[PDB]
Amino acid sequence: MIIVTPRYTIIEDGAINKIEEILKKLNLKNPLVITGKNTKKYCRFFYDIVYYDEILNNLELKKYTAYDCVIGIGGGRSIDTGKYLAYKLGIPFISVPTTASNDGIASPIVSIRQPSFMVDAPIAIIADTEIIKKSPRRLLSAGMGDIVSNITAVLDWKLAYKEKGEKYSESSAIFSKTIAKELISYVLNSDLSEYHNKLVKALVGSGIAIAIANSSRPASGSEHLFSHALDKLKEEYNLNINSLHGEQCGIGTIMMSYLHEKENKKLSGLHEKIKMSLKKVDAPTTAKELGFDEDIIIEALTMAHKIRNRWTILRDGLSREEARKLAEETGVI
Amino acid sequence: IIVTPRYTIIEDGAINKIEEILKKLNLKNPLVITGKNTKKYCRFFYDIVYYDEILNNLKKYTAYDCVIGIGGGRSIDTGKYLAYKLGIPFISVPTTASNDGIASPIVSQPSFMVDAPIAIIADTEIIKKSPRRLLSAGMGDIVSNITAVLDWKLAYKEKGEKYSESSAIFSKTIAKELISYVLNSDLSEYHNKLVKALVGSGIAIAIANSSRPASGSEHLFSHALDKLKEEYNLNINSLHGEQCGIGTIMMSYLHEKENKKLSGLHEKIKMSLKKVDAPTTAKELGFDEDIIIEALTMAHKIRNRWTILRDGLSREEARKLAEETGVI
Ligand SMILES: [Mg+2]
Ligand SMILES: [Mg+2]
Ligand SMILES: [Zn+2]
Ligand SMILES: [Zn+2]
Repeated sequence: MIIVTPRYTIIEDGAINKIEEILKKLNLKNPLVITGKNTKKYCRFFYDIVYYDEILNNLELKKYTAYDCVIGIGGGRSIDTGKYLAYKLGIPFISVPTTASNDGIASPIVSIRQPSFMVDAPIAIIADTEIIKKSPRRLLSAGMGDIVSNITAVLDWKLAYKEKGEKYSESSAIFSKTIAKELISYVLNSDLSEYHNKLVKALVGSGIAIAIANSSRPASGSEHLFSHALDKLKEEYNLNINSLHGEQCGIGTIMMSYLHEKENKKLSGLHEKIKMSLKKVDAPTTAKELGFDEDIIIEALTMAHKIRNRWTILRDGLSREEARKLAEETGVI
Repeated sequence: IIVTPRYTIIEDGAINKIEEILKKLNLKNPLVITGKNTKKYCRFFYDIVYYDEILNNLKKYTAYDCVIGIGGGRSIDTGKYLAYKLGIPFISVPTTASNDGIASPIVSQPSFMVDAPIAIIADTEIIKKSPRRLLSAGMGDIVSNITAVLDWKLAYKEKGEKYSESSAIFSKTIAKELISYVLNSDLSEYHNKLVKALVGSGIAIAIANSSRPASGSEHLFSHALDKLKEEYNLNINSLHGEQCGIGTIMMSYLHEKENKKLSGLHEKIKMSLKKVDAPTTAKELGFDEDIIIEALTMAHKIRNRWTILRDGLSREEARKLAEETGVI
């Protein structure tokens, strides 16, 4: 085991004011800040600020030598780009999310050049829930899709263990699955007044599970494959759909869950529960809401397995009619 | 705010990676706290101080940027304490695996919470060679997560204490896997799995910001025993894990009574302790039966922490439990 986790995690109103404090604790003196256009107001303690596009337009090294860490502030592009650059410079990364739409906040995954790959987990995570609470509702709702997908990811991971002898950690699996279960239970039973707070905790916890298992397995399975497949097709058919990753994964979760349910009667009804919790926080549950033609969903399901060399309930592949059947049995079309 | 380790290593040869890790953390001048037996592993230029020099008696330490604790539990705990005092990071390098102080943010009475070690470097080649007794006693520290978790739930339910189901389950599952391993294998990898378990259990504490997932009524029972050793001036050399394992057998029984769902649990725990040659009875432990009984009776008062013991155990109830469970 060689495991990298965060050193400091903060999740509270006002958190953004503690960046200084944390840098001091970590004995970090000169951070490079990676951020975006409309987050410059949260950056007013620092001096070296770079926008993520500068980096993304040339992903290649000896002009950053003076910096001892990187601080990513803002949305997902900001955090992912900052994480990437820290990895490249071999220095620690500090995650300061202003949104909470996915688990890149705390995870050691970089999703700049899909496929994703594994780097070090951020050394600190500073999640100001006063700021995150005011992020676009749509991004918060999409966070739900990212969390519920731990369920199918864990089911796929067990399946891969059983059927293919893949490395599996029961205690990471259960942690990741339970994080999502608690979040689902909260959205189904509360007034949702603390959702943002609990979403962030879930996203973060889910990040830790990944670090702890040294794999994205506890957080990503066939539902994510389905999502990547959708993305390919948006590009390949030049669609203009503004669809978010977590929205897509949530819907992938509904469906993949149903495939598991067929094989494992003990899980029957799980997909309806996931469906419910997504509805309850305003997250899409069908292609129409998501914005797609039915044929794209079907095609995406049929080509999900090929996306990555990762065993899942999809197995050797779905047929176009198994696909349709699933999508319609499932309410997605 | 949650403080966890940054780097955790569990492998054969791990001790050789101390420099590699210090460099990754940009630390340059560690003070090493250790014991006489463990100098053999202190193959480096760093200043070395023995834990008793500290325990018998601030500005001699200003030039150090971290503390590295190498050895047994006194070493790790004394090193953790001093790091906290100097406001510098602590690196845990255990040579034995008798308890979860290896990776926890706990200093130990009453124990208190500091930062979790910034790194944990557990060399399983070294740990494999530790005295059998100490490894067996690790089992007692792990199985006690089961009752700790049960007490936590209970306190949540009955007293609306702050509870994290995902932390609870993580801790409980760690112990379940370790129990399952010792009941079903040849134990050839026990030391390896015990260490992973002790470390995981440490992370659970850091993550919940509480010892709850790792420590409950069974630890109360242990602390009570300890008080009585001191208070009666007994010369018993009984280890913390050994005491907690026995506490776990008994406390699990209390939970079983109330929850038929848990039927058989205490015998499972007893079995797993037997399987690694850990004590399950007072006589193996070293004690008179009255000490056990008195310790049960006064366990709840030890700290303000609701458990299955609730308001307290009566002397008859205590005896009855201790004998129903084979401990006396
Ligand atoms: Mg996920
Ligand atoms: Mg324990
Ligand atoms: Zn995702
Ligand atoms: Zn303990």
